[PDB]
Amino acid sequence: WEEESRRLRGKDISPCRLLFLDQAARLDAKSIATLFELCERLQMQLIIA
Amino acid sequence: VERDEVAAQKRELEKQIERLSQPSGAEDSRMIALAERFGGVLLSEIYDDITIDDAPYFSALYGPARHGIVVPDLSLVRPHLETLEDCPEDLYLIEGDP
Amino acid sequence: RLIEASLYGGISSAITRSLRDYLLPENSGVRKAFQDMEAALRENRITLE
Repeated sequence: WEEESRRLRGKDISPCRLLFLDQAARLDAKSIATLFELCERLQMQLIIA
Repeated sequence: VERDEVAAQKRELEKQIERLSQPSGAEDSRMIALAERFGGVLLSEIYDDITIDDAPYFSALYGPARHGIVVPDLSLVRPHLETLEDCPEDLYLIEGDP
Repeated sequence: RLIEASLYGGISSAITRSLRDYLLPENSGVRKAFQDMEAALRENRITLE
């Protein structure tokens, strides 16, 4: 979606990135760590509960 | 002979009706394809709801580019331009916010 | 769909099948072609009856 749209947007505009998860306890410590790794690498926000 | 003449007429009519059919403008082909090859929205679609009274002026102004495609960047179409051998022999591209 | 799939993500969910929905565009060309076939068949049926 971003690859498509950034062409059709102001060249200095970077849309926000935010995701969700319910019952986040299905994650464990390593799960959390790696997800945060990749999330930061992609400059994205989490709402994981 | 008369029947064959009428058949030719009907064939022309059907082909042209198709030419006016979908989805906006003439057809879904290379021109609509550029809407995803790049952000090439069709000019005619960009004025889809043109009033019938301005539509003649719009058409005359846009000239053959009437069927042109608006693309905020046409330096950006450059990398893919070499791909377009299967394209209408002569293809319009425009710069601006569709 | 992005929203709900993230909310209920993971492999063991409808997400893994509705991928073909969420990832892919709906093609009007095939829709139109099928309608044209339908018209042809209708005319054939009328003639045959």
